[PDB]
Order: sequence, then C-alpha cells, then structure tokens
Amino acid sequence: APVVKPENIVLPTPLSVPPPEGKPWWLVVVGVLVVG
Amino acid sequence: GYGLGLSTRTQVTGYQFLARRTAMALTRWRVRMEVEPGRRQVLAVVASVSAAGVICLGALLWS
Amino acid sequence: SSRMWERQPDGKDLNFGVVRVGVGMTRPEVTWGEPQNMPTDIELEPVTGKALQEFGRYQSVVYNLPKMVSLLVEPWYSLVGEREQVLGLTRAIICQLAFSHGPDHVQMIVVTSDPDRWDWVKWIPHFGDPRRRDAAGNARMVYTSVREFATEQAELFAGRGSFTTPTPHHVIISDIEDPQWEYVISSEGVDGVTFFDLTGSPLWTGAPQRVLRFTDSAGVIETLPRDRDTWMVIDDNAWFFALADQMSEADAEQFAHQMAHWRL
Amino acid sequence: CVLMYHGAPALSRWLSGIRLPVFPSATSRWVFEARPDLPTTVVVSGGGQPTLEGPASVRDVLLRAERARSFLTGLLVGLGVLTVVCLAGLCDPHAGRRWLPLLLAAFTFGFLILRGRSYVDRWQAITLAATAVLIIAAVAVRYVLVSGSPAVLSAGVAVLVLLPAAGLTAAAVVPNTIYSPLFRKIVEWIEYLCLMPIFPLALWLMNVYEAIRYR
Amino acid sequence: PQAAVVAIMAADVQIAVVLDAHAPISVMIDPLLKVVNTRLRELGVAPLEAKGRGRWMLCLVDGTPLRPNLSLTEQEVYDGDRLWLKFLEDTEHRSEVIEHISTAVATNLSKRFAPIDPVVAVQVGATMVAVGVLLGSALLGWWRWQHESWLPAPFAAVIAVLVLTVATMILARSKTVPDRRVGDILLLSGLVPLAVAIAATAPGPVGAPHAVLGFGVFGVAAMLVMRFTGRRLGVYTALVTLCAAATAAGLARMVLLTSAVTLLTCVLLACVLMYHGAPALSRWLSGIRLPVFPSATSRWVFEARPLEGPASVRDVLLRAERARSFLTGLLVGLGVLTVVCLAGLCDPHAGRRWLPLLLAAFTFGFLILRGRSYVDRWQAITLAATAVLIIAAVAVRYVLVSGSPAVLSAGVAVLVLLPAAGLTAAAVVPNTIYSPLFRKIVEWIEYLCLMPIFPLALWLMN
Amino acid sequence: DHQRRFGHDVVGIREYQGQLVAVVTVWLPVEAVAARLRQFDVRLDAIDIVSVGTDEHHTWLVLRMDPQRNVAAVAARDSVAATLAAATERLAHDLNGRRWTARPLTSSEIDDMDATVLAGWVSPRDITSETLERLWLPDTEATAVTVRLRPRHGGVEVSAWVRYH
Repeated sequence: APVVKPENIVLPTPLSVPPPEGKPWWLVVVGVLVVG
Repeated sequence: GYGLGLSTRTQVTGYQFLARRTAMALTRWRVRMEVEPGRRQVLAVVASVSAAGVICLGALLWS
Repeated sequence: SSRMWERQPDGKDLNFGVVRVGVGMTRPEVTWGEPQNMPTDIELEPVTGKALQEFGRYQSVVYNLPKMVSLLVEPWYSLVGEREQVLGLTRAIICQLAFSHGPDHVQMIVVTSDPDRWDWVKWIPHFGDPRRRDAAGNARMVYTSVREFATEQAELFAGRGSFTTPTPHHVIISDIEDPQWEYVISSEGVDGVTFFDLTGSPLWTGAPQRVLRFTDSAGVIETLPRDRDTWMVIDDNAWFFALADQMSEADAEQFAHQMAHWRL
Repeated sequence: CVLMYHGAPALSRWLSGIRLPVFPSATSRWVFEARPDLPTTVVVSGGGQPTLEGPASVRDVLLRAERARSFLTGLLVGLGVLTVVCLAGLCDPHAGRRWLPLLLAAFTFGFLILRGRSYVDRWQAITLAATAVLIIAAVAVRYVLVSGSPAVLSAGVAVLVLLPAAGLTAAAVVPNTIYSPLFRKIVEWIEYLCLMPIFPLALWLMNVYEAIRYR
Repeated sequence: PQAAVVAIMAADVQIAVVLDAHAPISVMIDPLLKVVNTRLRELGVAPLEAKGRGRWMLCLVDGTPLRPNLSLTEQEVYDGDRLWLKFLEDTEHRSEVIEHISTAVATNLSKRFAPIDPVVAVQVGATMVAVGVLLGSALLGWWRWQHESWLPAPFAAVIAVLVLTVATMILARSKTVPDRRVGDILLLSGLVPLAVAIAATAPGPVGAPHAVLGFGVFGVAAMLVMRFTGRRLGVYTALVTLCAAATAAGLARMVLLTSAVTLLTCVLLACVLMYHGAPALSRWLSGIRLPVFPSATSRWVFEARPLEGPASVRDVLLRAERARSFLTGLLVGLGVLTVVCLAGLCDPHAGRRWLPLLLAAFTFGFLILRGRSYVDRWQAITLAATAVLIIAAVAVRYVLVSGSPAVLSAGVAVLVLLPAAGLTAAAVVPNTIYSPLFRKIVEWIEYLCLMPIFPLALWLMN
Repeated sequence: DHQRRFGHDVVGIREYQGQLVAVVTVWLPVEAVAARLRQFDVRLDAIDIVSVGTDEHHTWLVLRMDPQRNVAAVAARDSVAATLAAATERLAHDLNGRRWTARPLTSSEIDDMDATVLAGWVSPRDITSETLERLWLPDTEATAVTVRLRPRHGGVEVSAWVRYH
C-alpha cells in the first residue's frame, strides 16, 4: 500500500522596510536655487 | 486596488522587479535570478542613447 | 484489491466505514507553521507580504482529491437535488461499497417506489438475503415499501451511537417518500444500520450535517465542513464539499455483471 | 527596432493580459482564508461522464503564457524583418562616409547574435540567429549587385561562404567544450561593447551633429 | 438483425469476431475480454490484465476510443473494420497549482514547449551555410552571366571542393546518428558550386553550352549520390529530372539550331509521357540495391519491432519507402518542368497565342486525373499544385508585359475564381461523392484532353 | 516457397512479381467469395476460380496479392508470407464446413496443379453467370474453366474465359 506522512513547515518571515519620511520644504527651495 | 489611486516608490520598484522576473520567465524558462543580463543590456542601450545626446550637445556649441 | 477492507477497529477501520463520494479540496499533511516575527503593517514589504498571503491562501488545500463520507458518524444522510443526480450518486455509492466491502461485512437494502431504476442491483451479492432462498439464489433485499419490511431483524436494535463494529453494517436506501419511517426510525437511528434518504424530505433533513445538497447542475455537493480525520463537523455553515462521482445505469449494471461472477 | 528588441518581453507580457498582483497598500489585512473553489469543466460530449475539477481561476495562466509566447515570437519575427530592411539602406560602396553604416551593420549583427543566448525557445533563438546572418547576407548582396568591382564580388562570396560555416563550427564546438570563466565573461561583454556604439553612429548617419553644428 | 463481422486486436494478436452491431459497447466489452483471454490462453500467450486502476476500452486503429453507451452503428463501425482493445490507465490525479504568476509561467512553458538544443543547432548551422553557398554560387553565375571574367570559376571550384570534402568527412566520421542529414544538406549544397564552376569554364558569351554543361554535370553528380549514399533521394530525383530535361534542351540548341517553342513543346510532350510512365518507372527504381539507410517511417517502425520472417518485412517496407520517395520526387520535377514550359510558351504578343492556352487547359485536366488517381497525399497535392501553377504562370506571363486593362481584368478574375471552384468541388460537394459513372465520365473527359496534344505538338513544332 | 505458421495449416507460396497461392475445394458452391478480396486489412489483387476436368473434375481458387499495395498490413506482421498464409487460411476456414472441404496447397502440389492445368480456345465471354454449367458440355479430352474477380472500384467485377484441349 502507499505511504503518506504529516509534516510541519514554518513559513519564512517577510521583509521589512522603513517608510520614507519625505523631504522638507526648504530642500525644494534649495534645489530650485541650485538649478537657477 | 482598482483605479488611479496613489502608490509608493517602494511599490514602483516592487512592480518593476516583478515585471523583470516575469520577462525572464517568458524569454528563458528559468526564474533563478541571481544575475540578469536583461538589465545589463538595457543599460547598454541607455549608454548608447546618452552618448548620442552628449555628442548632440557637443555639436550644439559650434557656431 | 476487491473487498479487502476489514472489520476490526485498528488499521483498515480508518477506511472501513468511509466511502468516496466525490472529488474536492482537502487540507494537506504539511502543516504551515506561523510566519513568526511579522513586521508591522507599515513596515511590511509589499511583494514578499503579498506572496506569502498567496502561498497561505493556495497551499491551504490540495485540489481534486477524493472526498469521503464516513458511514459511522451520521445516523442517516438525506440527498437533496435533481432525481438523476441523486440516483447516479447512489449507484456510485452502492458500487463503491460493493467493491470495497464484502457481502459478509456490509449488506444493502433499497426501498423504492420505482424498481425499474433499481433493477440492476439484483446482480450484486450484497443485496442477497442469506435467510430466504429462491430459484436465483439468495433473496434480493429490495422492498417496495417501508411497510414491506418483513425482516424485523434490523429493527430490534437500540438507538445509534456514532463511532469514534456490527456484524453486517446494513445500508438501507429509501426513495419511497413514506411517513412511516419515523416510527421505526427515531431521531437517533438504529445501531448497526446507516440510512440514505433519497428524495429529501423534512423528516430526514432535520440535520444539515446529514444533507448533501446538489447546488449546481453538475452535481456540486454542498454540506458542512468536516474534519479530515474524525469526520466530525468543524463548523455549522454549509459550504462547498465535493463534485459527485455520478455514475450511469449502464456502468453500474456492467460492474454488477462483473461482481456477480464472484462468490468468495 | 533596437529599442523594441529590449521591450519585446515586457510588451509580450502586457499584451497577453498577464497582470501582476495588486498590492495591499493601506488595507492592513493580510490573512484571507477564502479558499477559492474548483471551477468544473463539463465533459465536452455531455455524455454522462462525470465533470472534472480544475484548481481555480489561476488555471487561465496556462492559456495566457502560451499566448505570451506567441506574441513574443511574432515580435521577434517582425523586428527581424524590419532590421534587415533597414540595413538594406547601405547602397553605395564603402569609400567615403559609407564604412559607417557598414560598421553599424556589423555592430547590430554582433548584438543580435549574442542576444540569442537570452531566448531559450528554439524558434525565438533561431529567429534571432537567422535575423543576424540575414543582415550580413543582404548587405553583401547589395554591394555586389550595385557595385561592379570584382574585389567586392570576391569579398561578398568569401563572407557568404565563411561566416555561416564559422557559425556551423561554433555550433558543433561550443556545447561540447568546457570554457574558462574569463572567456565566458568577455563573451558576455562583447555584446554590450558591440551594442553601445550604434546610437552615436546612427546620429552620424542622420548628420544630426552637422545640422546642430551649423543650424 | 445486423451484426458486423470485424477484426479485433490486442496482446500482439488479431482475432476476427461478429459483434451485435446495435447493442451498446458496454454490453459487449466484458465477454469480448473473456473471449480474448480464453483464446490467448489457448494459444499459450499471456492473457490481458488490468494494471492498477483504469478501465477496459475499445478503440479504432487510429486511436480514438468508442463511446461505451453507443453501439457500433451510430459511431460508424461497419463490417470489415478493425477495433483495438485496451485498458486505459486512470487519467485523474490532483491538479497542481502554482500561485505565483512568474513561477507558473516558467514551469508551464518549460513543461509544454521544447528548448533549443545542440542537435537542432548543428542542423540550423548546416541550413544556413547551405543557403549561403547557394547564394554565393548563384551570385558567381550572375557575374559570369554579366561579365566575361574567367576568374569566378576558380572561386566556385574551390568553395565546392572545400564544402564537398567537409561533407564527406562528416558523413564518414559522424555516420552514427540520424543527424547525418547535416552531411546530406552540405552535399546537396555543394554540388551546385561545382556545377557552376564547370559551367563557367565554357568560353565565349554565356548561353546554351554553359547551360548544358552545368546541368549535365549536376545531374550526373545527383545520379552518383544515389549509388554512393542512397539518402534523401526524392530531392535528387527531382533534380536529376530537371537536369535531364535541361541537358536535352542544351544538346538540342547545340547539335541543332531549333527554336525555343519547338523545344518547349517537346518538353511538354516528354512531361505528359513521363507522367503516364512515372509510377512504373518508380516501381523499377524501387529495386536498384542502393544502400539501405532507413528513412523516418521505417526507422520508427524498426524501433517498435526486432522472403520469410522479419527480414522480408524490413525489405518490403524499405522497398516501398524508396518507391514512394522516388515517385514523389519525379512528380515534383515534372510539375516544375510543366509549369516552366507552359510559361515559356504563352507569350501574349504572338499570333498563335490562342493555341497554347488550349494546351494549358488540356494539361490542367490531365494532371487533375492523376491528382484524383494517385494515393499519396503529397503526390495528389503535388499534382494539384502544379496544375494551379500552370494557370498562374501563364496568366502572369500575359498580364505583366501586355500592358492592357483587358488582359489584367481577365487574369485577375480567373486567378481568383478558378481556385475557388477548385475548393468548391470538395467544400460544398458532400465528401466529394459522385457516382462511379460520373467519375469515369470525368476521367473520359480529362483523357480526351490528351490526344489533342499530339497534333498540337506537331503544329507548334511546325 | 513454403511456410508453416502460428496458425493451423502449412501453406505453399510462389513469388515472381508478387505472391501467388492456391486452395483446392471439393453441387454448386456460393459465389460470394468476392468479399474476401477485401479482408480486414489486406487487399488482394484478384480472386480467380479455376476448374479443370473432362472425369478428373478438379476445382481451385488461385489468389494474387501484391505486397507493395499491402505494406501497411505487412508492416504489422512478422512476415509477408505469414500475412498471405493467414489470409488464405481465413478463406480456407471460411469455405470449409459444408460438403466441400478446403485446404491450402503445398507448393509441390502447386506444381502438380500447374501440370494438371496444362496437361500438355473460344472467345472470352461478356455475359457469364448462366454459362458455367453448360460451357463444360462441349466435347473435349480436357477443359479448363476459370472465372476472374478484380477490384475495379469498391465493388468487384467479373470476367471469365475457357480453353479446350
């Protein structure tokens, strides 16, 4: 007769990533000045 | 997630990754992806285009 | 491989009283241990998180395996749906039991108002009554009414306790639509006998865990989700259970002409 | 078409109606035990056979993949024909500015014939290889037909008889031999190195530089 | 009632039986199995068995199973048919599921299509170098046609000798595989530059002497490769047919000063005579004891198998395969010759122009005779194809150089209507059934096309 | 040539440009042997009824079968000879059972049959079906009478001829 076996397998842990905070408003002013 | 809702840049790269992985699954029939020549040669295309642009600017400076 | 299942409560008893009824999902033998240390939902990376969601969703089940009904856990079953769906399933059940279980372990009864649909069962030795003999051999245990029970031997038992083994396990099949069953059949049933109510009626349908309902024309059985191991109901909501292994009268007759060849 | 050879897998994904998963950006619920039930294929005869169960909606991926393959094969064939036709624009003999389109042809040859490594289906690979050699064949026949120089004739017949013979020798040798990882790496890099010049050279062919040099 | 006598086969045995033609197959399969098992056990042959799970079934010899609920009759079993008895292995199993799109794509493609492989790669290289060397040889021929230079002939000779030695070395060293067709492709490819090298040595302006010399030497080489190799002989049969006709024309233009029309009408006559003679000639050429290399069908029978015994079977099969291949090559060569002569005859700007159009129509019908008569699919298709190409070639030969809307409209109209009629004869006509008498009358009409050619051949000769 | 096969009888075969075999049979028999030109797989070239006598009344079937029209059948079988031997045993067993018996000839007896057919002239007849039993009647020391069946189309069409002395 055939064979069958139970098993237990832990799934791996997903990756983590810090959400970007977003650049402050003066940085945009500085960028525009630099291009100017 | 229908419609034109907002998306984060980490999702933009996540989609572009799944697009490249699907393209490699399409042209080749392997998905082991530790190295990928697709990127390398589209970078070579980018080098071609940027070199043509640069020489076009270098041509502009003559009068 | 015929008639190779065994009475005794070890080993084959895991499949002695159980019948394949269809095909459908089941939970795998691999058990998915929790993905511990899940990041918080703002830190969770979209791709790997979604992929793991899909893995848990789809590797939750094996698709298109045999779906089983245990005869030892319900006092009866009642079959709700179209007539030929119900009949085809019933013929399939009968032939499954006839192949898998010998006449000395399982005996069969059909109580009907339409014996032409049941004329094929005469060949199957499990319908042979060992007590009455005729020219053709053993008497066929097919009756045209519940009142036509001149047995009285399957009707002196007590109420039934669901198994967790009687000498023959009688399987009585009814499509007579007679109010007289509720006299010899209480709310709990008879000890060594399981029943199959064709032509689903409010008398037999008083337990949704016993009702196998053809919801789609192809023979999609819905019933209650049961544990793969204990056959016990896990939750009360009716859900997809199986697509029934319906079988034609000609195939049943052909199998019966095969089974009639043997006497062991 | 040079750009399009790099877009051809992505476009063949997109036209086949494969769509990559949505993302749970803000919904914050990750566990769904919905266990999608079997679609059931009715036996096409209807002849009382039991119906059969397929696993889910995802069974259409098996159709969409075969469609994507058929799109991709179509793309590569079409781009092949276009690039051969475009490299038929090399009419005049190589004296003057005319070695530049010949050089461009050589570069896009080398690019395609290496590009074939990336495509594993035999008709996509053969489509690229046949495109590559057809460039050289068309260029050579146009030189020998337009020009009446016997030296051009000798060069044309020489390349026509040697180059596919060299390809045959490469096909016989390469899959049996081992090679050094360094040689393998330079046989990668020769692809990129022969790919890169084609846009500057193309702008030389349009004389974009001279017009922008003087307009 | 109707009962059909049929053969049945199983267990490397064939038995003949009479089956109750209108009873369902499910009524009869079980005792037919018992009958077969009794007969096999009586023969000392190991009887049939069920292996694992599955079911017993009957098939047509083409492989399709019969519906068990249906009788013989309504699934079109007839008396004198053959049925094949099997135990079909159980088809059902769990359906797999790959939830990730990219992995599911990769696994389905890899499972279901075939990758490039070095076995294929060598054949591709051989094909491309064949195409290259035919372009080079045709190009040198074009240059010698245009210019009087003696120097192309050494180039053609040297490339021919290099590719021929390479082909010979591959055929000798690497004969061990059916990938010796690489060598066959190279040899086919390299006989052509040899032909143009010999042809270009003829001095003076190019013409008939160059043509007769090149076609003669190429046909001679194609005849030798029969006796030395005996492989891929249909294409060489077509080539030697074409070279025989071309050499006959070249000798007619050198020994005599005959006109082109006379020679084309001679060629057409030789064609229709050879079409009549081709099957007999093929059955002759079937037994020339050339080397024995099994072609694909014979190979793929001899993998399933080990004037008496199996050696007779092997010889009968190889002999038939050679016959069929010779016949197919002949018909292709004649088809080419027939269209090229009809194209050469029907100049529109000639006073006799009405006559060769009649020759075209007569030949068209005559070819359709053979097309309906000859058994092999690709020979009937050959005959039909050449018959159509007659019409197409003469139509274009008119309408290209005859600059008139009249001939244009006539050509394009017949060019679209005529193949639609050719389709119609099988598309609407029920299974192409006609009465035997009507068939024989059509055979009479297209035979009555033939004897008008004889005086017309005399009249176009003079 | 000769064979004994996995079948039941020994069978003589001759070959020259295709295979030849003959069966003897022992008033009128059935005419319907035309169907056996088209067996379940093989396709025979012709069925010829042959008869000779004065006294010495002998009656024969001689069969012609081209292997090259039958290659699809022969390829399934372990010999071309075994193929035609089986097909003639089929015809013999089909004829056998009635008052008339049938067997394949041994090739020695095939040469005997050829000798007796020779034993050392009128028109072929267009309409024949009634003729056979009276066409024996003209006075001769030897008559040979024979009928031919051939597959002109999906039917079978008939010709007969005779010679005397």
